[PDB]
This record gives sequence, structure tokens and C-alpha cells, in this order.
Amino acid sequence: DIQMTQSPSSLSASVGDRVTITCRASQSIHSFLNWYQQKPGKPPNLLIYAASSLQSGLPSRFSGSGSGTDFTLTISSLQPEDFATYYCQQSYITPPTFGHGTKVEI
Amino acid sequence: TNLCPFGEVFNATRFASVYAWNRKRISNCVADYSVLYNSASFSTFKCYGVSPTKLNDLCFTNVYADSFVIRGDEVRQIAPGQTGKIADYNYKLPDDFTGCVIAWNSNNLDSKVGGNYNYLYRLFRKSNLKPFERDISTEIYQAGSTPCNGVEGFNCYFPLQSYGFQPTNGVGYQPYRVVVLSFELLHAPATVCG
Amino acid sequence: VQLVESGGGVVQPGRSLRLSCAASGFTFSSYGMNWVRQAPGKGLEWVAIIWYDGNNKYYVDSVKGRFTISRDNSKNTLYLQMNSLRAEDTAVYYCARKDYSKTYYGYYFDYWGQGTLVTVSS
Ligand SMILES: *[C@@H]1O[C@H](CO)[C@@H](O[C@@H]2O[C@H](CO)[C@@H](O)[C@H](O)[C@H]2NC(C)=O)[C@H](O)[C@H]1NC(C)=O
Repeated sequence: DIQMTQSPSSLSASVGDRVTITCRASQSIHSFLNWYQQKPGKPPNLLIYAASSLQSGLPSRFSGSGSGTDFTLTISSLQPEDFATYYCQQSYITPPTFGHGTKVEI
Repeated sequence: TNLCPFGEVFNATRFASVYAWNRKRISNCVADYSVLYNSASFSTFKCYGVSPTKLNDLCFTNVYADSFVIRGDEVRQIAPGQTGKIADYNYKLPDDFTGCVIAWNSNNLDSKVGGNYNYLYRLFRKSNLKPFERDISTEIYQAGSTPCNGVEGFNCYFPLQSYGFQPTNGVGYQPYRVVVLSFELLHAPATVCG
Repeated sequence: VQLVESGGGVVQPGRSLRLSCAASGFTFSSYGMNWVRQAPGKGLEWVAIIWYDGNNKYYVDSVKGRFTISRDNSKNTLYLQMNSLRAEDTAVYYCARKDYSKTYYGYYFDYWGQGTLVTVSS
């Protein structure tokens, strides 16, 4: 399968800052990366699918960008409800491997 | 004296898919690249190697018109030295290209409300296409290490995927018809002029 | 759309368990289903997938040969028969829905459950 490296493992940011989380794949996965958000002790929530498409109903501040091996999730305005762990998952080759996750601190 | 058949190439009612791009050779006719430039309807008209205003007198042995349909955001990939799912797997132009690329919007006549899925583009291939290569094979793509044995399953995908064309898509996703003219010289006499 | 899990608990090493996931709010026999586990203080780990046709099932390494993913489309339930459990399968297991995509290469987990804890150490 494809190994996923998510960087940074932990990020310190304040309200209204810019957040950028980079997911890198050992093998090209084209545009088949999805981004999930998980607050502590809660089920993960889908944020991005196809590496650029925002799941319907979620705040528009989130964005995605990437192709092939390097992908990026951008939070323009980090609101108090945006402090959670973000995972990147590849659907190009089953098994779908999740990145080890990036936690956003204060 | 015999106007080249550029009309039917640019007036075709049914364009080919990018993976089966249709190549029409043009020879033994006089081509006027004057209605083609000043048409005032072409979103993209970019000539590589030969200037658009000066090719109206350059005489060529053959002129290949390669027609297909792609998305708006993918027009930039029809150009020398471009990397992308269309440049790599569907239609590749040589780095030393000596022709022109024309493209125009087609939400009209090609964006049925229910969705026009007649157009397919290749998602996967074992290796990138060499310049001017046409791959119409529908063999299952083996992403994993397990041989597929010709059945669609996990890690075994159909290479061709249909373009999602809707009358509401953004300009980036709207259908663009593309015609690539390749003006070639050889030892044969120049049968294409204007 | 709700996916409620059950069947987790404390199980002795080497024994077996069966996790269940009841789904409501959507047609069951149109969506592929997934089991994804999260060990305490670790990231998500995909466990298994069952396709909407009831024939195509895929498993992750260290889970293959032990766990059996199945579905009873007539009861709107998704099962995971965890046999020969080890000490490394301590985790919260989520039943995740797979998008209405019909394609094997672009799927995402749109709707998750709540998670059931399966402790294995004796
Ligand atoms: C494709 O069809 C169009 C029909 O519109 C042709 O151009 C039209 O007719 C003449 C000459 O082309 C122009 O004066 C009109 O303005 C054109 N109409 C529009 C709407 O642009 C065109 O020539 C045909 N294709 C080619 C290669 O000639």
C-alpha cells in the first residue's frame, strides 16, 4: 500500500492565523486524497474529498490543494471550533491508509 | 483554389473523446489561416514554432488536425513540455512542437442538463504516452500487485472515466473543444499553402 | 443518517467477539461499508471494507485471516467477527459509510458512527 506522512505532527496557532498541513505519499495517488477532522473523543468528520472538494455544509474556510504526491489542507481563519486532529487518507489503492495525523494547539 | 476542409474539422457536430482523439490529415488543398485566427470566437489560439501571422504563407507538406474535447482547466496541458493526466495519459505534444493549438468553449451543444457522459478521459496508464500516441485500449489498470485477470475489482480500475458535463459547471469544468494543428515538412513537395 | 455500534467490551486474548453496526436514515443495500479502528492515543487505522454487492471484501494486514466483515442487508446491520484477538487490537471501532461513488479508487467515509471500545488484554 501507500505510506502517508503528515507534517507537522503538531501545530501551534492562534485565532485568525493561517494553518497549512501537508500530506505526502510514498507513491503517486493522483487526486484521491481526503481530509478528515476529529475532535478528541468524537467520531471523525469528513472535510475534503478528491483533495479539492469541500463536503457539503461545512464552513468554506477549509481548502485543499495538491496532485500526485504532495497535498495541502489550508485553514484560512482558525476559529475556536477548528482545533482538532486532521487526517489525510488515500483512496487510490485499497487499503486506504490514514496519515498519522496533525494536532492543532494554541 | 480548393479551400482546405477546416470547416468540418471546426464545425464537426460530434467531437471525439480525448483518449480517442481524431486525426484528420490535410493535404493537396489551399488553407487560409485567416478565417481561423480572426474568427473572434476562439478562447485559445496559441501557435508554437511558427508565428500565426506568418504561417499564412509558409508552405507545408502535411497538416494534421487533431480534434478532441477536454475541460477548460485542462487546455493548458495541450502544450509542449506539460505534465498532467491529459498530457501524460491521453494526448502528448512534442517538446519541439511546430504547430498551433485552438480551443473554444462548448457549454452549448455539449452540456446536456442530465449530463453528457459520452466523453471519456484516461485516468491511468502504465507509462506516459510518447508524443502523438493514441491509446484506445480498455484493459483493466492493475494498481496493486495482484493480477486482475480482466475483472474490475479492488486495485483493478477501468482506465477511462466520463467527464461530468453539466450546464452549471464552472468555466474550469465546462467542455472545451480543442483542435491541434501540426504543420510538418518532409522531403515531399509542399502541398499545403495559402 | 445514524450508524450506532455495539458489541464491544473486554475480551480475553485469543477469544472472539462480534461488533455490530445498525444503520438508519438511508438505504442500506446501496452503500459500501467500512470498519476503521483507532487505538488509544494513536491515529486512525482502516480495518476492513465490504462492498455493496455483498461479495467483495477487503482486509488490512494483521487483520486478514482473523476478522470477517459481513452485512445483513435485510436487517440493516453490518458485522465484524473478530476472531483470535491479539493484544494489539485494543481500539475504538467505527463503522464508516462509503460514498455513493460506484468506483473503487475515489471513495471517502462521509458518515461515521460513534465508536465501540474493544479492550483485549486479560
Ligand atoms: C464553423 O462554423 C462557423 C459558423 O458560425 C463558421 O464561421 C461563421 O461564418 C463566417 C465564416 O466562418 C463568419 O463571418 C461568421 O461570423 C461565423 N459565425 C460565427 C458564429 O462565428 C466557421 O467558418 C466554421 N469553421 C471554420 C473552420 O470555418
